[PDB]
Amino acid sequence: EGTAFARSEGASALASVNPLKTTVEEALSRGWSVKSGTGTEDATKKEVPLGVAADANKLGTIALKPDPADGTADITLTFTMGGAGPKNKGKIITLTRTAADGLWKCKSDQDPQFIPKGCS
Repeated sequence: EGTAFARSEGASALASVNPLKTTVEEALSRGWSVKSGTGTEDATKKEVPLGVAADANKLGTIALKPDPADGTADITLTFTMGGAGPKNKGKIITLTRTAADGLWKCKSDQDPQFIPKGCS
């Protein structure tokens, strides 16, 4: 049947993007923007790279939008599960930081029985 396994893939995806929230929050608290890349923060543009490669987790890809993001618009960290097994192939976990409140919400478009703890 494989329900726990499909939830575990969602949890893996979530576990790749969740640590990026702190790096987003810290950058924005300083008035720096956040961008994709795996170098270090660049004071010329005041851009902090997220520090992970798009392909860091072989279940799929990680993407930041907008890129660069300055906190004056909604920010998404997505995990697109292009490398997952049959239940989850093509499914997407999105963390959205809404600019109006500065708070994060998780959503998943997985078939609902496979949505992991800590997303909805």
